[PDB]
Amino acid sequence: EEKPKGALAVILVLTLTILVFWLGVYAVFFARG
Amino acid sequence: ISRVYEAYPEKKATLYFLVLGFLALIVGSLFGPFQALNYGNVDAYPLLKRLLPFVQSYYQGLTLHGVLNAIVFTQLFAQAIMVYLPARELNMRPNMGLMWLSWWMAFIGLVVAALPLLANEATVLYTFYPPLKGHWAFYLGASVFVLSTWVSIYIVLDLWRRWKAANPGKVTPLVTYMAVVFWLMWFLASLGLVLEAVLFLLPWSFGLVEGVDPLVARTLFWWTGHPIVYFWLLPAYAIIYTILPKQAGGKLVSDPMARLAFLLFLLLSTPVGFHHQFADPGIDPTWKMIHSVLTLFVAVPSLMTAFTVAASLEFAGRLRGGRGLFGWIRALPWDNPAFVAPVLGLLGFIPGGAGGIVNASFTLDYVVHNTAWVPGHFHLQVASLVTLTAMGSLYWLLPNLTGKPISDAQRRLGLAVVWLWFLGMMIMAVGLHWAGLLNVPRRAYIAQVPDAYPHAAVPMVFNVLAGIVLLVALLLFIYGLFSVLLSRERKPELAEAPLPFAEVISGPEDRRLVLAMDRIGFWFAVAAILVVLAYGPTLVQLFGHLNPVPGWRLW
Amino acid sequence: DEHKAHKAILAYEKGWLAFSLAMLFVFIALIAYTLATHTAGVIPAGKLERVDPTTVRQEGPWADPAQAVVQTGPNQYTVYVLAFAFGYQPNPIEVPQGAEIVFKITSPDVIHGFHVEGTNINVEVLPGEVSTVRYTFKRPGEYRIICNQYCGLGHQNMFGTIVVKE
Ligand code: HAS
Ligand code: HEM
Ligand code: CUA
Ligand SMILES: [Cu+2]
Ligand SMILES: [Xe]
Ligand SMILES: [Xe]
Ligand SMILES: [Xe]
Repeated sequence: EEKPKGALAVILVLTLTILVFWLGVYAVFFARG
Repeated sequence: ISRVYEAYPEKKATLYFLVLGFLALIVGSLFGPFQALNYGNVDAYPLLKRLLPFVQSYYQGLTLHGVLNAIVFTQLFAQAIMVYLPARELNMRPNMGLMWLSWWMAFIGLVVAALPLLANEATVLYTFYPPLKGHWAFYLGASVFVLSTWVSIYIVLDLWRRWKAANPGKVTPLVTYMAVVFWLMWFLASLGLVLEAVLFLLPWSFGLVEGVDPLVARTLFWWTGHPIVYFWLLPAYAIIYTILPKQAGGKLVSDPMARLAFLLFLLLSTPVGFHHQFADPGIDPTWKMIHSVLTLFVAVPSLMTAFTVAASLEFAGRLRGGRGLFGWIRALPWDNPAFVAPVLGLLGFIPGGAGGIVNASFTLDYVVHNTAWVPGHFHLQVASLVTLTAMGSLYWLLPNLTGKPISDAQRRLGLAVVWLWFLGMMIMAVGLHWAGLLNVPRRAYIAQVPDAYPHAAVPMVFNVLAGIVLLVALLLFIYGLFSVLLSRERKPELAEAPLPFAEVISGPEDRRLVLAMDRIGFWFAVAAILVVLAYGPTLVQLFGHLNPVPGWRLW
Repeated sequence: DEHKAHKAILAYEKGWLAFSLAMLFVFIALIAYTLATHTAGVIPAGKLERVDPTTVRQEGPWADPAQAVVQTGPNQYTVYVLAFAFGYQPNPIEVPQGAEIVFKITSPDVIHGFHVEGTNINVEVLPGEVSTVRYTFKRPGEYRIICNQYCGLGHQNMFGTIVVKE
């Protein structure tokens, strides 16, 4: 049919989770640096 | 007494792998809850010591948890799935002599190693890091157990070569392609552990030598030690790409995307191991950086996959009357556990991935290394996705193998088991990732020092809750698996049913792409040069300066 | 439909891919950054430094715990620590603030971990090898060292201490 809008939604959720986790821990690294 | 065993004797062989596999999962998993509580600051062990008088310490439990679940269950599942599936797809028979040789090797190898483990002679954990020296029969047992896969590699190479011969110039079928680069990847990978075992562990525990170099021991270990998690993952991926879209009422939306994913796993799976050794001395920081980058690359296959499966599930969902941006999620068959189990597992796989990508970033590792975070990371990965997929697959594979149908009572029991296992695993993950941010070390009997980590107050509540939820789940699962394996209900016709393989949307651009990827001989050579380029420089330098140390028993 | 869906998907797929690499390369950059800063100090010494684990505590830098600390620069202090079956030497390690402490750690028996709560000091300690890490404590005080690698039956109980004097 058209643009896989729900696939996008899934990979978007994934991308945000990757960022919250990564930046999140990148934060703590310096906080312990 | 089954003809179905006689044109498909490969069915029986496959059942025995699975049975042995799920038994290991049950025995292993019993220690699960006790360990979850341990991390909840509750000491359950005198209770378990009373049920199981043979259990001597927390650490023997953990060794049994690790080995039977992550080494035994997963390897037996792989062997069943990555031999049988490529067999049913080519509609050929696996060399049956060899197949049964690999089952016995695995069965004898397990039994040989089971003894010292059960007799508390090898409380070394599934990583078995020297100098901690385990009984010789553990090392030999595992050796043979792992060597069983070498027969499987062969069997499936054979099957592939024989299909090549009968179809000159045709593109390897998808599942087979997956299985083929699967077992080749595993072969390249397996050399590390095999070298450690043949060079150090076996002679050592036979006494032939007195010392082992810990740094090379674990450097070689993590050579195999990482690809082995992909050796766990890919059998689940094979199922998700080529059987789940059908169970979801849609199609795999891209053949060559699925090929590319598995190709990249052959390529980047092995030369990354230093990501397990970020905290090790004597390995150059450059080489670590290199490997940290190759590890982010190894993440790409799972990023690609994340889209492809989602597309197919949304495709499946729309076909099912998928409404708007989220309507297709509700449109799926949430009444079928064969579908529910893997999809849920894929959810848990999202936090799972971010944790791993964190872990892989060299310097960020030092935050979490060896803390309760890592157990957080991998229960979302192996004990969720892989396990749930496997459990779920009971709902279709088991009928196809045995001809026993599945009752509605059972199909509903499964949905309970699956949802609980998922919820239990989620709850724990938060407990362990949390606890891990608070410095709670992993591989520790922390209930035995109740006052050490008071700052993990609330995560400990979660870890406790998870232990209860997962114990229930486990009991219900044992119940339901045995109910299916203990009924005499046999329709031999559903046993002769085809596997619910899913069809694939093909495009024009496929051909040339797919063709290039079917160049298996070339890609394998590239795979191997990478390993030499990634490991070679370091391995030579460590081998130049061997410093063996005597063994120790401290349990 | 379906064949339409194939082009759309494969398009959006290349997009996602390119965006993902781009995002990985951003992480590659930021890690490269920490490698260049003061905080890259917790990264273990690259060099092989072999020692005998059966003589570490009869002869050498780790013999006498009263020789453990040794000022080696204008603001640099080498601390020779010994992680052994169920404890650390010296206990406590006593160090100054705002000095660059160079830890040189080893084991006479099995593998242990050296995890300095509150810090990025997280190194594995291997019998027959010296694990060398640098770190400048800024916050003063009572740091507790935790063994985070299974070492035996009393592992859960192998703690140590750092006393960074104000
Ligand atoms: C099979 C099981 C495992 C998988 C999979 C796995 C993935 C990764 N791991 Fe790992 N791991 C590390 C790095 C990674 C990286 C970069 C990945 C990547 O492959 C992960 C990529 C995954 C993703 C990028 C997620 C993709 C998400 C998908 C595909 C789902 C989408 C959902 C959908 C589509 C469903 C939507 C559904 C609807 C209904 C809408 C590192 C460091 O770099 C350590 C060392 C920690 C330390 O310090 O000791 C480590 C530690 C471990 C250990 C402990 C070993 C030990 O005891 O010492 C185990 C057992 C393990 C297993 C596994 N690990 N890992
Ligand atoms: C019954 C459900 C389960 C629960 C409640 C559970 C819980 C836990 C916990 C809390 C730990 C940390 C223990 C420690 O570090 O000392 C652990 C370790 C581990 N578990 Fe599980 N788990 C379960 C099932 C599984 C499954 C299905 C697998 C693999 C398929 C698995 C593989 C592992 C591995 C590899 C470790 C680490 C062992 C080690 O560090 O040597 N577990 N488990
Ligand atoms: Cu030393 Cu655990
Ligand atoms: Cu890994
Ligand atoms: Xe084993
Ligand atoms: Xe082994
Ligand atoms: Xe592993």
